[PDB]
Amino acid sequence: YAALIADWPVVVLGMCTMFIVVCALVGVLVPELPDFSDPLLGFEPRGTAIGQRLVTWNNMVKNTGYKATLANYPFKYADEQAKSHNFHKDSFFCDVPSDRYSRVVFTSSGGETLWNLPAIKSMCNVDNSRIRSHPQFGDLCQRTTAASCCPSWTLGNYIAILNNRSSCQKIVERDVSHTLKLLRTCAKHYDMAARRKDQLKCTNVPRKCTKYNAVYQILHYLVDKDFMTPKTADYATPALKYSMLFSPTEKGESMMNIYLDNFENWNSSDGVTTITGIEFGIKHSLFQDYLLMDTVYPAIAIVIVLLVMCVYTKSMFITLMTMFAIISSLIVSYFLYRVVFHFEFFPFMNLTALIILVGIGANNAFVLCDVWNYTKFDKPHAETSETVSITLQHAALSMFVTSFTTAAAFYANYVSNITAIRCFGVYAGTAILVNYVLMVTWLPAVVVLHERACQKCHKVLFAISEASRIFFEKVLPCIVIKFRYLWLFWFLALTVGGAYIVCINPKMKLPSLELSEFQVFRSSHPFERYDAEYKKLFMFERVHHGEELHMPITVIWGVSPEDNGNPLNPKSKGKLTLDSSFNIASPASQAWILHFCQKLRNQTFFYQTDEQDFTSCFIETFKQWMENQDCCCSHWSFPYKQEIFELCIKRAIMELERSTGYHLDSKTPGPRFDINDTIRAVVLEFQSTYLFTLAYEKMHQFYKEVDSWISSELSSAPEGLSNGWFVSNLEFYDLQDSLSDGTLIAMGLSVAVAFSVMLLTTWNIIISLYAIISIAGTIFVTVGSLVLLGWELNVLESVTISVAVGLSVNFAVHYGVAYRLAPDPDREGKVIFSLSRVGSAMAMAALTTFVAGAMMMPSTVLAYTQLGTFMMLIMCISWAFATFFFQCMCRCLGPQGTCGQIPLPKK
Amino acid sequence: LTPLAYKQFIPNVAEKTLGASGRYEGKISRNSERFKELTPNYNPDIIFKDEENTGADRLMTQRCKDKLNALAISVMNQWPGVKLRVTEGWDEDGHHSEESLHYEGRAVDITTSDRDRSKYGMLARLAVEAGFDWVYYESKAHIHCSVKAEN
Ligand SMILES: CC(C)CCC[C@@H](C)[C@H]1CC[C@H]2[C@@H]3CC=C4C[C@@H](OC(=O)CCC(=O)O)CC[C@]4(C)[C@H]3CC[C@]12C
Ligand SMILES: CC(C)CCC[C@@H](C)[C@H]1CC[C@H]2[C@@H]3CC=C4C[C@@H](OC(=O)CCC(=O)O)CC[C@]4(C)[C@H]3CC[C@]12C
Ligand SMILES: CC(C)CCC[C@@H](C)[C@H]1CC[C@H]2[C@@H]3CC=C4C[C@@H](OC(=O)CCC(=O)O)CC[C@]4(C)[C@H]3CC[C@]12C
Ligand SMILES: CC(C)CCC[C@@H](C)[C@H]1CC[C@H]2[C@@H]3CC=C4C[C@@H](OC(=O)CCC(=O)O)CC[C@]4(C)[C@H]3CC[C@]12C
Ligand SMILES: CC(C)CCC[C@@H](C)[C@H]1CC[C@H]2[C@@H]3CC=C4C[C@@H](OC(=O)CCC(=O)O)CC[C@]4(C)[C@H]3CC[C@]12C
Ligand SMILES: CC(C)CCC[C@@H](C)[C@H]1CC[C@H]2[C@@H]3CC=C4C[C@@H](OC(=O)CCC(=O)O)CC[C@]4(C)[C@H]3CC[C@]12C
Ligand SMILES: CC(C)CCC[C@@H](C)[C@H]1CC[C@H]2[C@@H]3CC=C4C[C@@H](OC(=O)CCC(=O)O)CC[C@]4(C)[C@H]3CC[C@]12C
Ligand SMILES: *[C@@H]1O[C@H](CO)[C@@H](O)[C@H](O)[C@H]1NC(C)=O
Ligand SMILES: *[C@@H]1O[C@H](CO)[C@@H](O)[C@H](O)[C@H]1NC(C)=O
Ligand SMILES: *[C@@H]1O[C@H](CO)[C@@H](O)[C@H](O)[C@H]1NC(C)=O
Ligand SMILES: [Zn+2]
Repeated sequence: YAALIADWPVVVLGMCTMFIVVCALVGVLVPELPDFSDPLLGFEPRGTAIGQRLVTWNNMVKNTGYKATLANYPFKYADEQAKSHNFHKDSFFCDVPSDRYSRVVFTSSGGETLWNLPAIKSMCNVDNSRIRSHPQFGDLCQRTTAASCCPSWTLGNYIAILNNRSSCQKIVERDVSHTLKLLRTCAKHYDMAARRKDQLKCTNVPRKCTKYNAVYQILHYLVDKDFMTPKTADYATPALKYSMLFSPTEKGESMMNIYLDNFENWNSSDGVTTITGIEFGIKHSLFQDYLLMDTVYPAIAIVIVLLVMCVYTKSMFITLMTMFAIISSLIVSYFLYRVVFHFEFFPFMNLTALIILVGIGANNAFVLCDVWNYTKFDKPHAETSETVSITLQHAALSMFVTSFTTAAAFYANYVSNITAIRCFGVYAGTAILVNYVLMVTWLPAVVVLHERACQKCHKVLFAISEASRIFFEKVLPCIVIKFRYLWLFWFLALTVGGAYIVCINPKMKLPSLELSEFQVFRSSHPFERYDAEYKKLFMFERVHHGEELHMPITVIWGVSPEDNGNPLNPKSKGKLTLDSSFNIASPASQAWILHFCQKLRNQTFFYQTDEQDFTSCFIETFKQWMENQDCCCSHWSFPYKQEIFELCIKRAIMELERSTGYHLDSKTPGPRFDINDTIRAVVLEFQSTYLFTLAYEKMHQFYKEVDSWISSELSSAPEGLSNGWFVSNLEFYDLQDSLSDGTLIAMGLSVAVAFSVMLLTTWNIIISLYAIISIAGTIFVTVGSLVLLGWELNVLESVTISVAVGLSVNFAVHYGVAYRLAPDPDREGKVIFSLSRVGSAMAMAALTTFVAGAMMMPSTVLAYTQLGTFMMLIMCISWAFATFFFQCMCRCLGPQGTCGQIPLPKK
Repeated sequence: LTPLAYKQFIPNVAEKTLGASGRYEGKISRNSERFKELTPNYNPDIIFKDEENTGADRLMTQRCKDKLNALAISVMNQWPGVKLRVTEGWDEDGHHSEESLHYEGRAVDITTSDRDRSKYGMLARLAVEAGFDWVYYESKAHIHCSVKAEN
């Protein structure tokens, strides 16, 4: 490299630019553009021995019955022969509310007294003006008029109808008080979702004065959120400060245009009250639009970091060129990612990696330019080739290790089981490696190519540079030596507090919300302010969510859990079923299945509801449907000779459908037969007693004990292989478990590689262990701060844990390699010399990414501000901790005890 | 309980509307993906047309299948000794107009057993009674009943 780089940099510059442009063209030509359709694109784990079973079950539910020639496992359709050939006064509510329709909750202003009657009239009129005043396909339109089909679906409509008026807005408000008393007396009653199309009700009527199909609505679906069961006093009449409004229309992708054009720019609703929850179903839809638009904050970031890079070294052109180098590295890495390895995915986080990428990049260039200036300081009138050789010898390996650290960090993050982070890991890792190599080649060339009113500004630059110089020259050593215990004690205490907040106090916890509702936007944005603050305030939602949902046991026999889905890093697409090599027909086979149901009828988790006829195992169902004579199939043993069995199975199940057919929609115990006549799979299920929690431990206890039992098959040779298959709906469980285990093992690999490279660089065990103490304290205090800010684990803030270690060791490695100029004292002069030598280097290398992430912060898409805050914290801590601590501890230890093997390496 | 007159829509609004009907989504073939959604009725009490001999009527949407069975059992009560006749449930040859709901399977045109006239007018209102979505007196030859689909 140095051989012919001497005054011939144009060749390498040109070949690099050609490489860049050709790889860019190939990347935009051959592979298919990324989707960005759904943020939760690849969260479902793969190859985790449960997600294996789970994905097989889902793949099975896909290839369900097709009426004629289903052409898969489902059913018996082959035997089709069968031996033969408002503005209105009343009655005004078309339907009852449900989750399907779109909705919006309203919050009051400082008035905070929501039962204000102008509050109600304003509510309805502003709603209609803000929503209905637009081209709308319409609503159910029970009458001919498509305008006042469903009027606003508001409580104002209710109070109007109790007033029995064709017009909602006209409200003298006396009936408001009447119905207020009525609602009190009704909340006293616990009062049903009666039909009540007429006044008479089949169930017992608590009081006729309760208007039919009205009070239950306001109490259970409508604006009332505070559960309205206080028993305090009439004076204690609350305001119901939260109020909800259903849209007369229905929620779906269509409403996207309406919200975008009609409901964003609006600063609020009105001074009487304002919107706070906008649940229109369309969250994932416009997501990518906000993503695209809100991307100028990374632009402000890259421009300000370019500016401060200029501030560092006045060689503006060098700054621009290395910035372009970073970007081109991103591009060629993308090309390598999608193309070179034939695997493709792009899980929305690679559009956040770029920030830490450019951070590490700008980091690795500062060291090089400063080493260049240092070697140019002494013997400047030397050979350019020799200058290149020496500055390379002194900086290239430093660059290589200080990047390969995070490189190995990400190539370790690869080990997890989430796809949506396997991809991120591989991409960013190749990115950082290519960044390193492109730097070590490109940057030397462009550097050597730099052959080259303002006076007062230049003077202030000079003076401030000297100020920084003296600051790093006297101040910092003075501090660290003059205390030499204060920082160390303070940081021991902070490590204690971090370990404490992570261990027993409100600590790192797994996700809580359901899979499809990960808060993807800024928590202050209305769409998700709906969740986590309002969804748990509504009778229908809350009393519906997390209630008497006995999760089902389940078992399969026809298939085998082979995820033919691109196992190593699937594309979050691609599955295919198969068949086993069993035969249900054997007498011992059905006998064993019967006895199996028998044994399972004795267990703890069971729940003998005693209302089923056809939902449990169908063998007993045969048994009951047996002893049916004169058709002919009857008067036999409970096992069968496989012949009566084969003739009777299809006959009987078809006769069950013929008596009164009940849909069997690929969830039922329905056995599985194929296009031609043969049963192939034997699905059957049950009912547990665990009530479908979300926290880990309960689910784990459940699944562990259940699979523990079912693993004991001990069946006969037929259908005896790998048939265990117990699988509930415990997908969320699987995500959670693998997320925890993945972040753990990834952190492990990262600290391992950090310590190993620390050995391979410093060759001293002692200072390596001290750096380990350092980085451990750093990660502890930073994750403690995170959890203090209430940040559950997700797909995103998992990789942050592991990348924190790589980012952290980046400073300890310098302060370690800087143990030169061996003085008389074992401790005193060496550490202050190292500090004074690497001060500005490390400080600027931190402050760059700090200010980048800092200006990044205010945005909308969560991922951006998430990563911004994380990097701000990790950089601040890593710098301050690294310096103060890893010199303080070193101030009180003598590292002259080491182990050296070969003096050949240099650095 | 009236003999629904000529050209009378019961939901009071055109078919392709979100009121009880929604709108058409996609074609269906014998090999399409979404074709799994369809199931055969095979209720022996009903007589099918099957002029295509491929079961164009004998299969339909399960959501529509249950409603049709409801109407069958409900009209067996009010009219004894009748055998309902579905003329076209799901069309793939294209005997109906393009973009028609019959191509989707959420609809079927229904006639009585012995091709009676006033029985059509009463049977429309009956189809309303069983809980059908968009029952329209499409033709003098057949009563047209169309349902919404789930999901
Ligand atoms: C557009 C990018 C992606 C590719 C090309 C970037 C560089 C290779 C270009 C941009 C600016 C160019 C420079 C612009 C101006 C000059 C000064 C010029 O000076 C003289 O000829 C000296 C005259 C004298 O003093 O007698 C020599 C070429 C040079 C260094 C050029 C060399 C090629 C450079 C560095
Ligand atoms: C300014 C550069 C040098 C650095 C930052 C790059 C980002 C601004 C780029 C990189 C990835 C880009 C995204 C890649 C893929 C897509 C999908 C793409 O989808 C469509 O085109 C479908 C919808 C439509 O037609 O608009 C829309 C742009 C978007 C979001 C892009 C938005 C702009 C992004 C975030
Ligand atoms: C060799 C030099 C250039 C260093 C390369 C470092 C990385 C770019 C390597 C290290 C591990 C590699 C991965 C190891 C294994 C696989 C699985 C491979 O697919 C399979 O093996 C599918 C199943 C099979 O056929 O066995 C696709 C490439 C990939 C992701 C590799 C992509 C490239 C990776 C990340
Ligand atoms: C994992 C991969 C991507 C790392 C690639 C790193 C290379 C670009 C670096 C690492 C070691 C470097 C070498 C380290 C030492 C030397 C010897 C140096 O010459 C001398 O030291 C001889 C005179 C003297 O003894 O002072 C010339 C540069 C060279 C070949 C360096 C060239 C650039 C090298 C190969
Ligand atoms: C940066 C490093 C050094 C510390 C933080 C990373 C992990 C070591 C942390 C982050 C999330 C933590 C987990 C968060 C929640 C739980 C569930 C919790 O559940 C129970 O108490 C049930 C019983 C059981 O799990 O055995 C057990 C600890 C565990 C797995 C924690 C173990 C420690 C984890 C993996
Ligand atoms: C004493 C000096 C050297 C400290 C230098 C660093 C501070 C200026 C940084 C460190 C941590 C930062 C804080 C980290 C996170 C946040 C949360 C942020 O708000 C959110 O992210 C809210 C998200 C949610 O609603 O959950 C507002 C800024 C703040 C307080 C930051 C303010 C600036 C702080 C204090
Ligand atoms: C001695 C100080 C001045 C300098 C050295 C330490 C600072 C660089 C950092 C280290 C850890 C940081 C703290 C990490 C986390 C938090 C919690 C954070 O809490 C909240 O904003 C939310 C509080 C809540 O609502 O519970 C406020 C900032 C603070 C104290 C940070 C303040 C700045 C600190 C002390
Ligand atoms: C701005 O918001 C306030 C409520 O904070 C509202 O009263 C005002 O009308 C809004 N501005 C405009 C121009 O409507
Ligand atoms: C199940 O347990 C009950 C109570 O111990 C016992 O009466 C019954 O016989 C058992 N049945 C089977 C099939 O084990
Ligand atoms: C199914 O069995 C029939 C015999 O009834 C045979 O003609 C057909 O090829 C078989 N198809 C498959 C996929 O095995
Ligand atoms: Zn028709």
